[PDB]
Amino acid sequence: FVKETVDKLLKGYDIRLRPDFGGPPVCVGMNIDIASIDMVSEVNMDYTLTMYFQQYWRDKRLAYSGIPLNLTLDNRVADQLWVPDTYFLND
Amino acid sequence: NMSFVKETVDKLLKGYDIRLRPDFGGPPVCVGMNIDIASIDMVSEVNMDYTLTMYFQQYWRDKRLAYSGIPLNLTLDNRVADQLWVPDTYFLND
Ligand SMILES: *[C@@H]1O[C@H](CO)[C@@H](O)[C@H](O)[C@H]1NC(C)=O
Ligand SMILES: *[C@@H]1O[C@H](CO)[C@@H](O)[C@H](O)[C@H]1NC(C)=O
Repeated sequence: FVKETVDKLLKGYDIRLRPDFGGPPVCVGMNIDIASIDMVSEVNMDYTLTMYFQQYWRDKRLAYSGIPLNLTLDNRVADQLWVPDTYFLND
Repeated sequence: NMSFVKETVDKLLKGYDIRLRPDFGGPPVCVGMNIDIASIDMVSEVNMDYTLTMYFQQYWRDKRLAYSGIPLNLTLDNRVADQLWVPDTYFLND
């Protein structure tokens, strides 16, 4: 049952378009869990940081009504989804 | 509007040959350069180089990518570049 509901989600899904493409902006929620700062260089004036960087947003194209629980899919789904173009300005 | 737009984009890329520049046989493509320097991170007298970080923006016109219907500028996922023609700009002295 579930393979089909997922397959239909991704049938015709255009990764080129954000959620609400023409519409209002997408509220993206950031959530960071710092693992470590590994190094701080006065010589190069940088530091090296390790984190878990979590993002929450809402793509109505990925709604499923039938199932009553949260679906963890293989990481390789990202390649066939739209994700925000978040980068770190000063890296 | 989302379904309408996927089609207009799909038609743009229907039959689009990335091997051909704009105006393939015709006049040259005016490419506009625009640089926003972020930082120079390092300057080496020993290796006689320097390390530079920039935003490198390019503007050109590909008539194959015109759309009349839609009333805004279309920001698409970065992955579209792989299925577009882009100028072969490099840095001679890097
Ligand atoms: C499913 O996600 C919701 C929304 O974040 C959350 O409240 C809930 O705890 C999740 N389900 C389980 C089994 O934890
Ligand atoms: C689209 O870009 C042009 C610049 O070529 C600008 O004048 C115009 O206002 C932009 N459209 C929107 C919706 O802002």
